[PDB]
Amino acid sequence: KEYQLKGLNWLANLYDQGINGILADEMGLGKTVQSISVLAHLAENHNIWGPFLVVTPASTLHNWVNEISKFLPQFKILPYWGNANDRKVLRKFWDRKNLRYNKNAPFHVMVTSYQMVVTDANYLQKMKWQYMILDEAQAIKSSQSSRWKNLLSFHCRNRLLLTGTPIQNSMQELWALLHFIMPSLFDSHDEFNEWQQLRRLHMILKPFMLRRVKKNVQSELGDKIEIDVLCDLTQRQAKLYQVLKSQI
Amino acid sequence: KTRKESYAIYVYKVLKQVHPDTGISSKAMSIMNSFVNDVFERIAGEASRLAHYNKRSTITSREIQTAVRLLLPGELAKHAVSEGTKAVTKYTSA
Amino acid sequence: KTRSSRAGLQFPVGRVHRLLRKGNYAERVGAGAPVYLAAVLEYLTAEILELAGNAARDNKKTRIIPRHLQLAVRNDEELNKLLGRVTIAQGGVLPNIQSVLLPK
Amino acid sequence: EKRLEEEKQDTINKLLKKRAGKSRFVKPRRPYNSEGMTRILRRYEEDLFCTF
DNA sequence: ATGTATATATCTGACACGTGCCTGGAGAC
DNA sequence: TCTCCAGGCACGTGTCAGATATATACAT
Repeated sequence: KEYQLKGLNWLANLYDQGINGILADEMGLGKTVQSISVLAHLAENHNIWGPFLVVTPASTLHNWVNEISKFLPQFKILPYWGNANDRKVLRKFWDRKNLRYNKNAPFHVMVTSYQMVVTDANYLQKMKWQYMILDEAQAIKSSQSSRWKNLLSFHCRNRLLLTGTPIQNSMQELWALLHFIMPSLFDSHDEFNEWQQLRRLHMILKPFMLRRVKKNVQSELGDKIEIDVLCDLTQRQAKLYQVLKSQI
Repeated sequence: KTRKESYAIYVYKVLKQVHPDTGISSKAMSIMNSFVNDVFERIAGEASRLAHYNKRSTITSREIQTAVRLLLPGELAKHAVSEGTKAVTKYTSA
Repeated sequence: KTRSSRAGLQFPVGRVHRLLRKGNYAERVGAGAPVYLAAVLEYLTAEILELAGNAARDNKKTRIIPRHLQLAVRNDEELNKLLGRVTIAQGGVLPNIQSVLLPK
Repeated sequence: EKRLEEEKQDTINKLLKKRAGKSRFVKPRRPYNSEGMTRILRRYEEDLFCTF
């Protein structure tokens, strides 16, 4: 019930254009309810209740489950956490063998973590997905990660990403996310590095990201001020520096 | 369920009594379970035949004493008859 | 009040007495014979548990694999004669290479 | 009828496991202790001296 | 340019303890 | 052979070992 409905309409427009998008906005405006509104809008558009994967850290896994429970309880929610007995029980629970769209299905909402994706590389290589949403994407900043290679090997071709700040390291991570958006276009980092520096960098990523700042609504959130307190060391904390520098 | 008979806990905590900081696996429990009923039927048979050779109709400490003095090659019998006699004297003491 | 505690022994004495009654060995069984059975059984497993323990700290492992009891049972001639004819599942071969078979 | 009952029991157990895996003051005073100990009470209207 | 060193931080993963129970070992004749 | 009760068997929950990851300055 905000501007983010029109933002997800723009997301549906770029979904119609066929290019996966990156949301580079800071957390605090409720991207989870907008993501499930995207889910409900696509289910109203092309009638899909089936494969929907949510990649989410273990701190926010139950938060995502609670949000999708209280906000949109129409779908069926299935979690993925626990022991090996629960692992094979849930492996029985999503046996499927029926692609495209199903209505009376138990895999409507599927939430999982990065470590349980990573430890099931031989298991998750099957059951090719139609939609993955990855939340808190600061852990895939490097292309040397095994989780990054495991998420590269999937057979879904849909890479919508949720993060708070994707600008952690603007040397390799931008090429990595552009490669995850379209693996066909970007495969070599040398052509990205070789192809005035500050002005020309903004126009590269212009049509993908959206431009939203936190200071556009009624600022009743608190207007968080920063107070830095600077103190002096104690004599117990003084000679320990010379102790640690003595042996060097 | 079924009431399975096994002396795995007995061997487990004599292991714990003599080696307080040593672990063990379930295949080991099965493997010396096979050991102890192997020797249990072997020496239960031995004494049986022997006593029947002696034409005695029972099994007291005497038949099994000569059976364990006769059967195994050495050393373990030399400690075994002494510790078994000490065991039956603490029984008759009690 | 248990008879094993009265005998001062740890291996059970009522269990072996039960197995001796219906084990069809003798029609009459004395009182001291199951105690003697439990005593020699406790001595045998005490001896090879010492052997498995020193094999375990020789290989520096907290868990006694059956291979530990293979090189514990092949390091003494008394159990090399008592358990020489036996066949052990997952036992391997002890290290033994002839001097003539070695080159040079 | 046995297969349908087994399937229903397995479905109920799986649903219970999924539900369990998805959705599932004032400090006490010091113990006052006094045995074999003479007692003096002091109230608004009377006093007591319980001796031994 | 790259290994690395040594502590994180998550985060599973295999293993030992606290309640029921029933039945067979012990006391007595 | 009559009696009877607790010893051992069965089934749960916490608690220390491996595995990926950050990370940045120093040395080769």
